[PDB]
Amino acid sequence: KTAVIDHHNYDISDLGQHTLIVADTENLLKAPTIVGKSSLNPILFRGVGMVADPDNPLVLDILTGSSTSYSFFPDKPITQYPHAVGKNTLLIAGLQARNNAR
Amino acid sequence: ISTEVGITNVDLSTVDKDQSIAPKTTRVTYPAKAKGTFIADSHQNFALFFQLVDVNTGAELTPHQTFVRLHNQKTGQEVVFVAEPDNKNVYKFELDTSERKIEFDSASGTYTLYLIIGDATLKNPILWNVADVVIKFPLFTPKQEIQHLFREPE
Amino acid sequence: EFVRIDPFVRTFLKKKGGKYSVQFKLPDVYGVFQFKVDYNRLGYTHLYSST
Ligand SMILES: *[C@@H]1O[C@H](CO)[C@@H](O[C@@H]2O[C@H](CO)[C@@H](O[C@@H]3O[C@H](CO[C@H]4O[C@H](CO[C@H]5O[C@H](CO)[C@@H](O)[C@H](O)[C@@H]5O)[C@@H](O)[C@H](O)[C@@H]4O)[C@@H](O)[C@H](O[C@H]4O[C@H](CO)[C@@H](O)[C@H](O)[C@@H]4O[C@H]4O[C@H](CO)[C@@H](O)[C@H](O)[C@@H]4O[C@H]4O[C@H](CO)[C@@H](O)[C@H](O)[C@@H]4O)[C@@H]3O)[C@H](O)[C@H]2NC(C)=O)[C@H](O)[C@H]1NC(C)=O
Repeated sequence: KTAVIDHHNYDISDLGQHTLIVADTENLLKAPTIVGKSSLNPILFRGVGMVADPDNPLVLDILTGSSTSYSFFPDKPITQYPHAVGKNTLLIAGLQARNNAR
Repeated sequence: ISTEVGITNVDLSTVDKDQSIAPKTTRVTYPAKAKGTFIADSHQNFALFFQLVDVNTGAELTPHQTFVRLHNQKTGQEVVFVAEPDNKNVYKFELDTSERKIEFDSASGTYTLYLIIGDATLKNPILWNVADVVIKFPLFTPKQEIQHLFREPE
Repeated sequence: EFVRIDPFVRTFLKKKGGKYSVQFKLPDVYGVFQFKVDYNRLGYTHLYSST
C-alpha cells in the first residue's frame, strides 16, 4: 500500500496526496547506452519505491528518487523508520545478470 | 482543506557530557542561517528542540513527514533522521557521538543540518538548514597496469 | 591479462585493421598461463575470453 510520496516535487495534476512525483533528469544513471543520448525533460512517476543493496555488483539504478522523497503509507502516520527514505529511493532499477540477461 | 505551517521556537543547544557546566542555547528563526558553526564530539553532544504550530489556532499541529537530514559537502554522503514529538508538544532531537556512531558509520566531517517538513495538508514544504554542525569521531573501471620484472643478466 | 593464478602482465589492446592486437614478451616463470580478456562496462554486455 506504499507510494513514493514527495512533498516538494508533486505535479499540479495530483489528487491532493502528493502521490504523483515529478522526477528530474539530473538524478539519472548517466550512461548513454541505457537512457539514450538526447536531453530529457522532467518525467512523471506514480509507483512503489524499491531499494537495492549498495555493495551489489550486478544491480543498476536507472532512476533514483529526489532528495526529500520518502516511501510510506499515505494514510497512516510514520511510526517505524520508513523504507528507502532519501535519495536511495529507487524508481527504475535494472539488473544485468551473469548470463547477460537484462 | 489546506493549512499554513509555522515554526515557533527552535533551540540550538550544545550540551556537555559533564554535569557541572550548564548548556549553552542559541535561538534562530525559520528563514535564517545560524551564525558560526556548532561542534559535537565525544565531549560535547548536540541538541535541538523545536515546536510547530498553525498560523491560526495552531494547537500542536503534527506534519506527516519531518526528517532532519545532514548533508556532507565534502564527500556527498547524507543521513536522514526522524523527529520525536514528546507529549509536551515539543519535537526533540539529540545528537550523540557514542550512541549514533553506527548511523554515520563512524565518519568524521562537516555536515549541514537541513530540516525537511511538510505533509499532505500543509501549504509550504519547508526546507532551511539550521547551521553547519561539525561532527568528529575518535569495478567498471580499468585496472592498474602491470609490467614484469625480468631476471637481471649477470 | 596474462594470468597464472594472478596477473603477470596487463596491457592495453590497440586497434589495427578491425582487431585489437598487442605484442609482448613472455615472463620468466614457466607453467600454464592463460589470457583473460574481460570487458565489463556500465551498460555494455560482459565480454570474457580466456585461452
Ligand atoms: C608452490 O605453490 C605455492 C602456492 O601457489 C606458490 O606460492 C604462491 O606464489 C606466488 C608468487 O610466488 C604468490 O603471489 C604473490 O604474493 C606476494 C605477497 O603476497 C601478498 O598477498 C596479499 C596481496 O595480494 C592481494 O591483493 C589483492 C588485495 O585485495 C587481492 O585481490 C588479492 O587476491 C590478494 O589477496 C597481501 O595481503 C600479503 O600481505 C602479501 O603482501 C605478492 O607481492 C605478489 O604480487 C606480485 O606479483 C603479482 C603477480 O606475480 C603481481 O600482480 C603483483 O602486482 C606483484 O607484482 C610485483 O612483482 C612482479 C614480479 O615479481 C612485478 O612485475 C610487479 O611490477 C610487482 O613489482 C613490485 O613489487 C616488487 C617487490 O616484490 C618491486 O621490486 C617492484 O619494483 C614493484 O614495486 C603475488 O601476489 C602467492 O601468494 C603464493 N601462494 C601461497 C599460498 O603461498 C609457490 O610459488 C609454488 N612454488 C614455486 C617454486 O613456484
